[PDB]
Amino acid sequence: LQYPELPLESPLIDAELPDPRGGRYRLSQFHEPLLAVVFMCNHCPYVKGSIGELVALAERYRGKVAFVGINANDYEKYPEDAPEKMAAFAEEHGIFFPYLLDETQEVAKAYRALRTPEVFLFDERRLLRYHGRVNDNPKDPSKVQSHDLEAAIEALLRGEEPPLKEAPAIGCTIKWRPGNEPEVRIG
Repeated sequence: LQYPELPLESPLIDAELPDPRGGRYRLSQFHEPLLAVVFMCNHCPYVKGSIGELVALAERYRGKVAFVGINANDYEKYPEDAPEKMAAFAEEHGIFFPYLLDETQEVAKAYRALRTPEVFLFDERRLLRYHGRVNDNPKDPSKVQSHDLEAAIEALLRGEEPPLKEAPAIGCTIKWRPGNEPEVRIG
């Protein structure tokens, strides 16, 4: 067994990373009741088609759910995902929350993340309650039939358990640096 996904109820894995727009942020510094950590990037059409919703959710849940975006992509191979581009992407889509660069890709590895966008939602005790897709059709809002992340957040706000059926991330694979490709083994 190699690179298994982070199981539910697992504690938040802390990280301190820089935002290309300025400053550094620690995942544990956010004290809102809920915390949504989203591995993303700029180039991926799945992120492009769902970022509007992600930002809208962050806006609606200000003070209730803290959002943090993390780009761990190899920007030498994917120039559109470069730090300068991240700042421009944040401005273009109104990403008011922190959008962090994971240069070494170690945070993505620690979370055993595989795609963009991939969300990890934590509760008040900072234990993993929902892991997976933003919705069932990230690349095309017009074709979405399920808003998985919104449903999970609303469930948690009501003290309910999010949907039992796992809804894994839907999106482009994270762009690993040469030699950083996770050797996933089911057993």
